[PDB]
Amino acid sequence: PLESQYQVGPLLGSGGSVYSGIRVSDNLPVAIKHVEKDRISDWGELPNGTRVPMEVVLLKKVSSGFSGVIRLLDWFERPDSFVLILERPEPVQDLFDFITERGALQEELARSFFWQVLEAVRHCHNCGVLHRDIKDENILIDLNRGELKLIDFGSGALLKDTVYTDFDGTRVYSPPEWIRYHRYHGRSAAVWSLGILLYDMVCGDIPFEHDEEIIGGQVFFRQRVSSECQHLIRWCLALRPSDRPTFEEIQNHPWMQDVLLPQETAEIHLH
Amino acid sequence: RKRRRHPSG
Ligand SMILES: Cc1ccc(/C=C/C(=O)O)cc1
Repeated sequence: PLESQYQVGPLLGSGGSVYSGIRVSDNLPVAIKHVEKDRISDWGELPNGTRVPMEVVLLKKVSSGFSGVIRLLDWFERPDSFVLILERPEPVQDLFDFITERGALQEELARSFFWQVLEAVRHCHNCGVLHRDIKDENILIDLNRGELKLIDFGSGALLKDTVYTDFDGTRVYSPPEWIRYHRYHGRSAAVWSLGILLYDMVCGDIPFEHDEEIIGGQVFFRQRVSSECQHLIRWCLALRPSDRPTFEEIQNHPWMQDVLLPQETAEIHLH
Repeated sequence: RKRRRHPSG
């Protein structure tokens, strides 16, 4: 019984519907996510062979162990919906709200956050999972630990090496090859969205808002940003996908060296 | 200038 294992509390947000909760077994804070079956586009199967939403499949593939990824702790099927029990860090703020309240982040802090997002996306790819909706809204900050957590795999897919022709993520983080041709490859599309994200951290908002800006290939910097960081951003936002860096090249980039540890990040920047 | 969220889809 899902209704006997968890004390349900306040709506955290929707747009399915996510409630704050506590596991009765040990007072663990959880988030309880409800998704209507009728509104599910992609379906998959688990080892049991049970037909589940792809989001459930992808969450199980990445939830093994510790990571900068939200952990699926359990799920339930109901007549017209599935219910997901997820980790809930506390205290938490998502990265969109954090940037809204603080403005453009110092490069030292953006370096630490971006690095942690890179490690989490690498973890997804190692587990066979393509997130397809990397953005500040889908990143939680554990304000006490200084750790970032990637959330919302509802638009993701199994990672493959052949072309993708479907996409249901965030258009302003999608690459020009999707805007123009309705096609993209997984890793290079991920790298594009990471360039959008990095710009967003060091400038205080995403660079592009309209299709013509996405395909236009011009990055104007609205804040003071170091030349090394501008170079990395422009490299991630290369118009041709094959011109974009790999994850190894991002993490070897000179702007990325000497990152802060998560605990240092919390103490210097979040406490 | 207006900074806003963007829905997925
Ligand atoms: C505060 C909080 C908010 C959201 C989640 C998870 C959401 C998802 O995976 O879509 C977890 C914690």
